[PDB]
Amino acid sequence: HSSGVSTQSVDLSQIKRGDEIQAHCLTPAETEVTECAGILKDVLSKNLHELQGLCNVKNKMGVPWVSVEELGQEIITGRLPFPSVGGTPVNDLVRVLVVAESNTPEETPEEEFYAYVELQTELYTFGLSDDNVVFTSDYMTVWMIDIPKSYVDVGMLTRATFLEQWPGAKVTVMIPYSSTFTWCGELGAISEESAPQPSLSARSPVCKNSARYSTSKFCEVDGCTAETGMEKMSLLTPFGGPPQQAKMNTCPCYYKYSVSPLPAMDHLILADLAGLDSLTSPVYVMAAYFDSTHENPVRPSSKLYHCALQMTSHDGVWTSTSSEQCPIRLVEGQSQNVLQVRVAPTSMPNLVGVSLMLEGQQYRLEYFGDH
Amino acid sequence: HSSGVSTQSVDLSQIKRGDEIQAHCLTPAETEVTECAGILKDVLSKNLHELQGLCNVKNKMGVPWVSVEELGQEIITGRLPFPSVGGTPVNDLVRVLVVAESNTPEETPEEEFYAYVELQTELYTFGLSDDNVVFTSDYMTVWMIDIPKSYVDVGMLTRATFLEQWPGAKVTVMIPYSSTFTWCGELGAISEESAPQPSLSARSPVCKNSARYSTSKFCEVDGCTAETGMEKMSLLTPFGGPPQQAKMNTCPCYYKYSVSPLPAMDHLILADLAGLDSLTSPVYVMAAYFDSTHENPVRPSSKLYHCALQMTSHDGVWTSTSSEQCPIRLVEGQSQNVLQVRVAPTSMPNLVGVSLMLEGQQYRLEYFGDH
Repeated sequence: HSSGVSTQSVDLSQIKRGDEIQAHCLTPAETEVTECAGILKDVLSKNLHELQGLCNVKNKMGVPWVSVEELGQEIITGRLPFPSVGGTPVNDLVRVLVVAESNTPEETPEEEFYAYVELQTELYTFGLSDDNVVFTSDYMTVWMIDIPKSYVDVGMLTRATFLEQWPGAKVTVMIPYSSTFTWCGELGAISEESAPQPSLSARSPVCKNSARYSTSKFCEVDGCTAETGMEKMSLLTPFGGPPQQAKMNTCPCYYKYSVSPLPAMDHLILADLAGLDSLTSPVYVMAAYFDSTHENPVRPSSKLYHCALQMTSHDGVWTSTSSEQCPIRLVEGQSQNVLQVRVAPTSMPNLVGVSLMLEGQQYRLEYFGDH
Repeated sequence: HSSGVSTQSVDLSQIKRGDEIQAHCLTPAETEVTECAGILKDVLSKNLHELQGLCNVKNKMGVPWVSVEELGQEIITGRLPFPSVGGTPVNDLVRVLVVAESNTPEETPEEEFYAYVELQTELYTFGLSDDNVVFTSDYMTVWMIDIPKSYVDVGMLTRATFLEQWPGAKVTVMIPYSSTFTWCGELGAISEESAPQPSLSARSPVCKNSARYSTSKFCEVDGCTAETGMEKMSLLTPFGGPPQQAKMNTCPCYYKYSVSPLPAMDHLILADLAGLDSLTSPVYVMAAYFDSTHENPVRPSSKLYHCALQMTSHDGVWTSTSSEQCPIRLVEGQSQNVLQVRVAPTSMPNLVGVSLMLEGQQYRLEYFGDH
């Protein structure tokens, strides 16, 4: 309804000029709205909802209208459950596409569809203005902007200002984390008398107190020994949550921190998903990691990478996309009903986190921080 | 002693090859230790502690040895009270010099002086390896590395691993904030039994709950009126602190955030310091601010600027260096015993923070973040 998590396969072959949209509208290329605005003018004049096909994952919340009668404003604000850490504070940008739309009122309104969207971070507020517009129609406005990746993360508020509580109003922030993966955070306006309807999305700091894992000193008690197979799983899925159950493994925290020698293994299970037999849309798993390959020790590069693997159900059998740079693998567990996230113990030191995205649920596992 | 804050004037004239040091060891340039090591090999062999002369401010804490018997290590860690916000993802790099050292014993020890220093930030840990060495002696190693300024801020942990609890062991991180200001954070190892001894360095969120300064509705109850001079001072210096009392003004927060109009003022006082008569070293005040010259809407690059002013006393006459772009100004109060930090109302919107550093006291004032 007015909240949830949905997934889908994205084939730019079908999407009209999809390759171009992804390259000039969802990638920091031309610093002018011109190129992208050209591609959308043509494409969106044919299919107004074309962009939705570029969202591998859609995560939405129902947010109540907030009437600021004093200023005649109707506002919808919400903190998106960003799926993975944005990135290190380096000079690397993400091109975000913002879309504001609504249904066309039965009775022709007096007010024009004016909308202003802003993304604020403690230190700076990024405003989507006319100079950011790349497409505009009666009830849909699309803005484009480049923001340092580190800012697109928990801590960024999205505020949409309108002059009317337009029916079916929604604001979507299209966030590409990779060349082949775009995550769409959506704020769906709901009655101002309703309570917020957040999606089932969670953020879990797996290695809380990254000092306890500094040594093999506690392995035994935390159940992280060659005997336990280094598997101390805990349930992610809440109680009244969908049937599919996800679980995270704490032991990988040792292979990332532990200075003391540790048991060697072919692979580690970062997390697993059960219920694959009932899913109908692809499952997405995205990692955030640093690239081992050392470079200039004097001027170290600290760019955070993101790669998203996609497990799909073809004719009933679940198959995953594979990558060489991507430190994680998606393989089924004992049966088909179970999916596992794997990684070579040798990658943990450089792994920042993995995020699980599937119908009705999103889990952001972090192997850093203490909260 | 084991902790404290000290200040001093810096003249690259009195420092043997200071200009070359600053231009090659404290400025991102050649990405190879070669050029800097050459200078230090010559200069430091003559005066092992020459670098200390480049520190305009030195802030040190006493930190307890922490035994890692398991690995046969002796470690000291500490969260340096970085004086100001380091930068945004859009800032460039800063070339940092890290110094590890100890007293030279009269009796030759079994093992050689060994130290491994790393700077871990929230996500990435920068390790100072042999490839970062620019100078080495029996009991002192100096490393150099370029790091985006954004990382250099509270939340950067300094860890130094030794193999013995060497007497007089200390680690120093030299941080250039401008071409004429360098701040040195020091960790002095103390008894394994002792509690850490941080210096009197605070970080104060002047505008806690920045939204409350959104309009002028409450200016009057809040005690911020043109009639009262827009002054609402709160003591920064703690009860058992040095005689020189420092205070911060909250009223400037309105001028930074208020959407409502505010009374025109010739200037605003951000902070003041009493007791200049008893001071024996210069007083430094550094501002962090944004350039008030708009730019590309499609890619709003928010680059942070730093400018440090110096107030000194020459034969009973306190004079201050004046600066251009520097939005702040240092002037005396009613008496020469008081120093005030002034700013034009117009600059508040772009003012991120101002840091007061003097003998025994350092106050980092932040005009953003309710924390």
